[PDB]
Amino acid sequence: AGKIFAVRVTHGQEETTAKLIYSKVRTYNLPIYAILAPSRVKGYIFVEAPNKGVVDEAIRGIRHARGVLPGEVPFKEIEHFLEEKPAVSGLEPGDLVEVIAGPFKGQKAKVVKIDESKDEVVVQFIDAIVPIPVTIKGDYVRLISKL
Amino acid sequence: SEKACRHCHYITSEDRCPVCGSRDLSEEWFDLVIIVDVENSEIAKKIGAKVPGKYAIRVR
Ligand SMILES: [Zn+2]
Repeated sequence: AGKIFAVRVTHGQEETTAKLIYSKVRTYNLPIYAILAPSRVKGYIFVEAPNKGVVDEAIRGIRHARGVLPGEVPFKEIEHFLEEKPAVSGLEPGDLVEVIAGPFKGQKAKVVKIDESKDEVVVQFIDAIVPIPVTIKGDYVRLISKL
Repeated sequence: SEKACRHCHYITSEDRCPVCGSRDLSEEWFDLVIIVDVENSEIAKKIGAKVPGKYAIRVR
């Protein structure tokens, strides 16, 4: 387990910079354990290493890296970038859910179908006279009742 | 063109996943992780990466 350091990068250059650092790491056998460029973080990537000087070294000669924040990032503050599980996992036809964000917020619905490939759920609203299938993002629902 | 595997999340340019064998690859993916040292990495242990390389966290 290395420590987590934030590295400043040019906006739009997160993935490209991760990849150039990775190339240099491989060429010189630098003791960097991992690198993380969350699509929701713009202008910073994170580099897991034993200490800060190993990152300062690795980013030298890398055009779009602007420096390493001195204060390490606790591991808990990157964990929420690390969840591989679709938010729909566990939902089954017939389950009862609430929509919790977006236009249908507060409304309850019955699960018709999950698409874990796209992390979406197709639902029929409870109050609707005409039961039309609505597909919502997996993050916008919460399970109320299993069937 | 860089595709992520839906099954073990490795990134590959080719038409099957070189780590698990799956053909279920997506051009649609977010959050690039690169694991250099599987043994030393807390990132790798947390995501359960076993093989050094590129991974996507969210495969869509
Ligand atoms: Zn795979």
